[PDB]
Amino acid sequence: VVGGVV
Ligand SMILES: O=C(O)C(F)(F)C(F)(F)F
Ligand SMILES: O=C(O)C(F)(F)C(F)(F)F
Repeated sequence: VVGGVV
């Protein structure tokens, strides 16, 4: 699982 936020 992976996530990213800008
Ligand atoms: O996404 C993975 O690698 C996984 F192991 F299935 C999790 F359980 F972390 F979701
Ligand atoms: O990106 C990588 O090299 C990895 F090892 F999968 C981490 F777990 F750090 F995400």
